[PDB]
Amino acid sequence: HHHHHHKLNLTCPACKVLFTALNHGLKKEPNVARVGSVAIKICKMLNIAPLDVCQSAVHLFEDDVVEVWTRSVLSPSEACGLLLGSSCGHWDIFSTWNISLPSVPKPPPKPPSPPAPGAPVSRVLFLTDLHWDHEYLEGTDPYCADPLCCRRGSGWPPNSQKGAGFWGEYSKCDLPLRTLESLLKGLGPAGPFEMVYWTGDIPAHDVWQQSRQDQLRALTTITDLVRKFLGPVPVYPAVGNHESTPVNGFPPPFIKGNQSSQWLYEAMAKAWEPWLPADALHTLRIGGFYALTPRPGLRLISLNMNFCSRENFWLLINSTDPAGQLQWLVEELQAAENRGDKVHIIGHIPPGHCLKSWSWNYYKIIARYENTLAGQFFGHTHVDEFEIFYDEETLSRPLAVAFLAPSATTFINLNPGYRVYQIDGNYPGSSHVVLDHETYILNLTQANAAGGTPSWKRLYRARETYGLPDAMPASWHNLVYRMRDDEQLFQTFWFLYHKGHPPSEPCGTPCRLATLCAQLSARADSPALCRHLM
Ligand SMILES: *[C@@H]1O[C@H](CO[C@@H]2O[C@@H](C)[C@@H](O)[C@@H](O)[C@@H]2O)[C@@H](O[C@@H]2O[C@H](CO)[C@@H](O[C@@H]3O[C@H](CO[C@H]4O[C@H](CO)[C@@H](O)[C@H](O)[C@@H]4O)[C@@H](O)[C@H](O[C@H]4O[C@H](CO)[C@@H](O)[C@H](O)[C@@H]4O)[C@@H]3O)[C@H](O)[C@H]2NC(C)=O)[C@H](O)[C@H]1NC(C)=O
Ligand SMILES: *[C@@H]1O[C@H](CO[C@@H]2O[C@@H](C)[C@@H](O)[C@@H](O)[C@@H]2O)[C@@H](O[C@@H]2O[C@H](CO)[C@@H](O[C@@H]3O[C@H](CO)[C@@H](O)[C@H](O)[C@@H]3O)[C@H](O)[C@H]2NC(C)=O)[C@H](O)[C@H]1NC(C)=O
Ligand SMILES: *[C@@H]1O[C@H](CO[C@@H]2O[C@@H](C)[C@@H](O)[C@@H](O)[C@@H]2O)[C@@H](O[C@@H]2O[C@H](CO)[C@@H](O)[C@H](O)[C@H]2NC(C)=O)[C@H](O)[C@H]1NC(C)=O
Ligand SMILES: *[C@@H]1O[C@H](CO[C@@H]2O[C@@H](C)[C@@H](O)[C@@H](O)[C@@H]2O)[C@@H](O[C@@H]2O[C@H](CO)[C@@H](O)[C@H](O)[C@H]2NC(C)=O)[C@H](O)[C@H]1NC(C)=O
Ligand SMILES: *[C@@H]1O[C@H](CO)[C@@H](O[C@@H]2O[C@H](CO)[C@@H](O)[C@H](O)[C@H]2NC(C)=O)[C@H](O)[C@H]1NC(C)=O
Ligand SMILES: [Zn+2]
Ligand SMILES: [Zn+2]
Ligand SMILES: [Zn+2]
Repeated sequence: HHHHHHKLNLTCPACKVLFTALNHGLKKEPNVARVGSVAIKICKMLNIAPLDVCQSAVHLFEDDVVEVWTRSVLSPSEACGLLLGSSCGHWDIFSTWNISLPSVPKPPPKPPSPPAPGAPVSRVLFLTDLHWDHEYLEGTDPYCADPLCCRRGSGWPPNSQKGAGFWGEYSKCDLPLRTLESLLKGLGPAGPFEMVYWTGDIPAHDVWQQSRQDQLRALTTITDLVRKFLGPVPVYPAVGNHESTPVNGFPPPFIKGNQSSQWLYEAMAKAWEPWLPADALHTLRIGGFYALTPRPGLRLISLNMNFCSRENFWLLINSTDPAGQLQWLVEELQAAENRGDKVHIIGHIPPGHCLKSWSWNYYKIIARYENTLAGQFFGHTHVDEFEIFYDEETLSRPLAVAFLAPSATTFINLNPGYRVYQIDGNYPGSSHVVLDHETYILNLTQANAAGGTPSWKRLYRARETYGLPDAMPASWHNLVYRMRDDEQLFQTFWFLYHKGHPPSEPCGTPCRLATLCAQLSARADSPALCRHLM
């Protein structure tokens, strides 16, 4: 219904035909091998790390990345839409998207009330980033050329240098199974616990040679070891980013067949059946997230933060609220608000590391349900730190805080560690909020020492060391700016940051202001949050 006397519509289908031809030529197996076998020769041409890795890294990524480009950019409706305009398609890739909040008016912000005298306190264990390395070996080179050392294939160290420790090593290494058994055995004094939050990243960083059997092997092995030492204590876990292979590869639910992540989510639903109820397992299989009620007046929500990860290449195809998760979260929160319940959110990748649009909608959801939210717990960063949320309009009022627990693994150059949270206990009228938290470590210098002992000691208690009236958002907000001025205090945070094993290089003024900026930045791509630091 368009009027012309010079236009040739020969260019619109010529585009569609031509890209449609590419895809058919890329799927051909004899062509895929051509794109792999050349890659080995290219890693020498681009001055890349050991080529032996390249012969493996590019192999696993190829089939999945290609499919994503054919389904995203080289999709006829997508590419031709970029060149010729709305006439021959639409360019949807990484388009901005929003979420709709319910029509329910937002209640006035009510600060939680301090716990009454004689109010019980519950202890919550927090395991994150275990990263079991089946191929960990003692005495092997910790400074190999591969991305991951201390394992079979990294060879032995030269000049009679000191090999890898028996319990781990300060380097780009992961943990042997024994060191995780030691962690779970020494939970006597740190307990008792009412429940455990377990935010994934079970398999090691040997991403280049991870079959699906090795990923399910790590799943059931550790899930069996954890259930063994926690007994009747329920463990509520979340999906990490090393759980699938290839790493970070989590195709949303709309993708079907062998290439979907059904192989993973359905194996989880079997390993985690003793912990999760029926309705929770349903959504677990589909998209790897779920919600449940661990105790009266509290709602637990486990998000699959892979559907926000830059590293998840499958999100090109459609990066709008993958799996409908944010829409589902809003429904869960809003329902809780009506019930008068509070909510705990657990995930792997902190919201500050997500895609800009995803993170901005999460940030606005938190603010809307500030009164309903009682805790946010995440991991991934392998480090002890936090992220403060502010009001969407002015970015001046702290209204929620997310705790990024440090990792059980040594990757990279850290002490093993775990984290126990003290929360307002199980009783009607409880705020369910975090009251304080404790961090335990395994000083490797001691354990690996001759005749050493594997003793898990408490590194510190949160309020005690930082002198905090409470674990509310306003107290961490104050702490950050306190460290902006007090150098000794920051060096304490810096020391605990790395679980008590700081780097050799001192952290100067530009390194400090950057690290504090991270604590205020729960919204990705938002420099205004650090206007007061620099
Ligand atoms: C890219 O993905 C976007 C994300 O949506 C997901 O992506 C696709 C691939 C599917 O996997 C889909 O299941 C995912 O949710 C996508 O934008 C989103 O599109 C969906 C629909 O495709 C919108 O979801 C909701 O649709 C329902 C329809 O009724 C449901 O009920 C029936 C009967 O029980 C069931 O059989 C189904 O579950 C049906 O889905 C709407 O009812 C719902 O309304 C919401 O909003 C109103 C506001 O008036 C609220 O009051 C309600 O409580 C609901 O919360 C949704 O419309 C979804 O809204 C939409 N996203 C946004 C942000 O709007 C996009 O289309 C994809 N793009 C491309 C090019 O493929
Ligand atoms: C320029 O040409 C393209 C290509 O379409 C084809 O090319 C012409 C030379 C003629 O031979 C056409 O008969 C022929 O379709 C046009 O794109 C095409 O648009 C139509 C509708 O806009 C698409 O058809 C739809 O198909 C669905 C599913 O069957 C139906 O439900 C719809 O009712 C509708 O029929 C067609 O798929 C699409 N072609 C491709 C390859 O995607 C384009 O519209 C044309 N330019 C103008 C200005 O008309
Ligand atoms: C996504 O949201 C942005 C901004 O948030 C919305 O708009 C604010 C102005 C305010 O009304 C908030 O409560 C909303 O949640 C949208 O910004 C719109 O931008 C258009 C043009 O881009 C502009 O003309 C309007 O001022 C804004 N609002 C409306 C209703 O159009 C943005 O359009 C939304 N969509 C996307 C894809 O980003
Ligand atoms: C389902 O897929 C797996 C994986 O193989 C394919 O190629 C991988 C490199 C991956 O990137 C995806 O493109 C594909 O799914 C198949 O298992 C592989 O093949 C055998 C299994 O017996 C084994 O030697 C390989 O190591 C497996 N690879 C991995 C990464 O686990 C499996 O056979 C496929 N299922 C069906 C029915 O074909
Ligand atoms: C971890 O253990 C090592 C070894 O026992 C401790 O290192 C000692 O620390 C102080 C100096 O800071 C002195 O006792 C010695 O000079 C250090 N010895 C060595 C070999 O480094 C270390 O302090 C412990 N750290 C923690 C957090 O437990
Ligand atoms: Zn005319
Ligand atoms: Zn990790
Ligand atoms: Zn991670």
